Amino acid sequence: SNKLDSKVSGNYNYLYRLFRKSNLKPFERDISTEIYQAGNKPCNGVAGFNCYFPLRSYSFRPTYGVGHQPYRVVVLSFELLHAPATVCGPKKSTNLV
Amino acid sequence: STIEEQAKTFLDKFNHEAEDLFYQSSLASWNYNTNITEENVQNMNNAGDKWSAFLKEQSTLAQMYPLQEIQNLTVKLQLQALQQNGSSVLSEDKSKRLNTILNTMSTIYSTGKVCNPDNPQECLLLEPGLNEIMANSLDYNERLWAWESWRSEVGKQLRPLYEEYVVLKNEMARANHYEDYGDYWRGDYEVNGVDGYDYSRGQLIEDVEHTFEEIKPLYEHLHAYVRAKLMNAYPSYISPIGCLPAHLLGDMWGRFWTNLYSLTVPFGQKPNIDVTDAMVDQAWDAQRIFKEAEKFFVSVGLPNMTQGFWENSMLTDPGNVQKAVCHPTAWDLGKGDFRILMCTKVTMDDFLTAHHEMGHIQYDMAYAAQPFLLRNGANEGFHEAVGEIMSLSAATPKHLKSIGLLSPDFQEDNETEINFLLKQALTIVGTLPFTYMLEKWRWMVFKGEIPKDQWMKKWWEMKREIVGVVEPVPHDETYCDPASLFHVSNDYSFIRYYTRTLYQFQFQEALCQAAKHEGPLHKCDISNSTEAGQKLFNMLRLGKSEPWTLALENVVGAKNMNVRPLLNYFEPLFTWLKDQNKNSFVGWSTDWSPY
Ligand SMILES: *[C@@H]1O[C@H](CO)[C@@H](O)[C@H](O)[C@H]1NC(C)=O
Ligand SMILES: *[C@@H]1O[C@H](CO)[C@@H](O)[C@H](O)[C@H]1NC(C)=O
Ligand SMILES: *[C@@H]1O[C@H](CO)[C@@H](O)[C@H](O)[C@H]1NC(C)=O
Ligand SMILES: *[C@@H]1O[C@H](CO)[C@@H](O)[C@H](O)[C@H]1NC(C)=O
Ligand SMILES: *[C@@H]1O[C@H](CO)[C@@H](O)[C@H](O)[C@H]1NC(C)=O
Ligand SMILES: *[C@@H]1O[C@H](CO)[C@@H](O)[C@H](O)[C@H]1NC(C)=O
Repeated sequence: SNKLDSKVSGNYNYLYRLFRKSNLKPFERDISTEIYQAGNKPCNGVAGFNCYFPLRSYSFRPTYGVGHQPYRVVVLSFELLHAPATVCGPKKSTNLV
Repeated sequence: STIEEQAKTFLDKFNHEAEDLFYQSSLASWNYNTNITEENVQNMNNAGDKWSAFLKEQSTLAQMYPLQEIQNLTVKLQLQALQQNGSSVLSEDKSKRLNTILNTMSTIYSTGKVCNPDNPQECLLLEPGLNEIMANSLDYNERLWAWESWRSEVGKQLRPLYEEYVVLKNEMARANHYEDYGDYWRGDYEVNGVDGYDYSRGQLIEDVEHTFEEIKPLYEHLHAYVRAKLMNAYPSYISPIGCLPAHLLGDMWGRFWTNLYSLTVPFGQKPNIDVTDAMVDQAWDAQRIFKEAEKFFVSVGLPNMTQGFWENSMLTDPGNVQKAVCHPTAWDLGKGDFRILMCTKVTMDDFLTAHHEMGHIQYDMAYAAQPFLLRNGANEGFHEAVGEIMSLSAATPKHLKSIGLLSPDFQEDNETEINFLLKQALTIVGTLPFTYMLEKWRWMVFKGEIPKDQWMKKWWEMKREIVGVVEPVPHDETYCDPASLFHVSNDYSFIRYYTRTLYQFQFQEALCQAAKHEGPLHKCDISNSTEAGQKLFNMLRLGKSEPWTLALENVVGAKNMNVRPLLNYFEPLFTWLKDQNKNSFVGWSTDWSPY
């Protein structure tokens, strides 16, 4: 997605969580903006020593390598429950004989 | 919970933040270099100031983390390097004065113009004209005048500067728990906390002395050979028993002796190995020249370069409208971006320069996995050395024949190799006594053993015994001749040139024996040997993560300095030098008989 998600000055609209106190559970979203506690001293809401913002913004640009160019990822999760399966695939139709 | 995990998290914050800031400064520097414009300069200044300020605040934060309880080798390396104060250990006025001293002597040397008297209408600057007045001229008086005039004007205007420069640099090191500023430069090779591979800061001088004691016997025959060669050019100005005049070295300081290749040619009738005419005849543009290098780098085992290099690297001069730096520079911008600034021409040297510069960048992708602060070589000598073997292998006649440049029917006789061997000896062996001598004078004056009124005479006396070059006339303390060098006038370590010489030759034999070569060193073509590149990549992939002593022993098996590889390559020349030095006097005398 270099042609879309990269700007010459830098596309900073995309952020990633650099720090967290624990690993995420499967299919779990963490949008907390609380300052990460890296040291024993309390942060007190101040991003000072041993206290930093957990979210960092990606500086995507069209002049990067293949491994650093932005890549839009669409993840499909499929589930089957007791509820009826209402998501089907297309069915082919043959001419009537 | 402990201090160590705090440093790990703190380093994690630094690594991601620094790479973007480093890239912006590197991108600004890249734009400024390839496009010299007023907005480009201030962009690099603002980015450079932010980068310098970012390093300042990061260093202060890391100084609160003690180094005694850091348990793995990786973390302590980054924190030791990042906690470096630099010039900030002293007060602002002391730091600013040194920086101002650093700034002014850079400007004086860069703008240093010495011209003929009695015609002040125009003067000749050091770079364009003063380079040709000693490298092509055959006039003793013209070379002598240029030698004396430049050091007279520059030395007087740099002597008060060098007085404070040595003292202020000593203040910064001593305030940083270093014996002197020489020990500060020796700290690059320091290895601590690693068993077996441990290296001391002060151990460099004796180890360099150990390898230098074998350089002189080969250099002495070379000194006798050039002096006999110089007899034809200058019959009486150079005594057969005395040393060589300082202004007949072919260069300003005698670092490179390649300017005497025409003067000291052993067989002027025998053609060289140069096939430059082949490139223009077959229309080998610089774009395809780098393709040939890329084809060479994949033959030895190194992976091909990314597509981003092609659309980001300019290998041809932009033209008159756009001003770009023509200096050969490789650019590691970070974040997977690698570029080379090339004003490449259709010449053999540019082909070898390209191979030398891809070796820099090819080294850069090797340590890309390591953290940004550790994204460097183990020591200062590795980075240039790994690119030198690339040029050495690409310069072999077998490599030229493989890619069609040299005709397959070319005769590679012993006559066309000794002159090739001699030219390399002039460039490589010629700088070895000079590099150690000025640096050894440099650490010693940093140590303070040299009296403040006894620099030059001690320096001149060393030139009588080490390099064997006699001075034109004695110089007093009014002039500061040593500061005239480009490197010393910019606070640049010079011993790295000596280390990369041994490293280049140490790497070659280990690389050649891994390639299973049954011939001599000068015929070693490392091409089409992927197993050799993998073993070479072992040190490349380590980078600054592992000590240089450990990295060296990974390839060559010796963690310390090794002089044996150097003698092997010049062995055909070393024996040949003995053949034609029977009439001449091997060695030299400290007497000033010549001039
Ligand atoms: C170089 O700088 C000039 C002046 O700002 C600008 O007009 C030109 O487009 C630049 N060239 C490139 C290739 O960026
Ligand atoms: C030591 O700790 C550092 C912390 O980042 C880690 O990178 C390294 O792999 C560790 N070494 C060992 C042998 O566990
Ligand atoms: C850097 O300077 C600070 C204060 O000037 C000092 O506490 C610290 O020890 C210095 N760093 C080193 C490595 O000595
Ligand atoms: C590099 O080599 C790989 C494997 O041969 C290939 O897939 C890739 O396209 C090459 N890239 C370039 C720029 O030649
Ligand atoms: C090259 O080898 C031949 C054969 O031994 C010898 O006669 C000749 O002198 C040698 N030339 C040089 C320059 O070594
Ligand atoms: C090495 O490989 C290249 C490409 O496969 C080939 O052109 C070259 O001739 C090979 N080298 C030798 C010595 O055969």
